[PDB]
Amino acid sequence: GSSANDWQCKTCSNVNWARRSECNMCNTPKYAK
Ligand SMILES: [Zn+2]
Repeated sequence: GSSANDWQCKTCSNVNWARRSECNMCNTPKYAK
């Protein structure tokens, strides 16, 4: 989650898919900030 491809949730700190739109655990949008 430091490369512009695979991202990491800001809530659970778990990396979803290498291009997911949102978290499946927290339902956090990719980058809602
Ligand atoms: Zn999450």
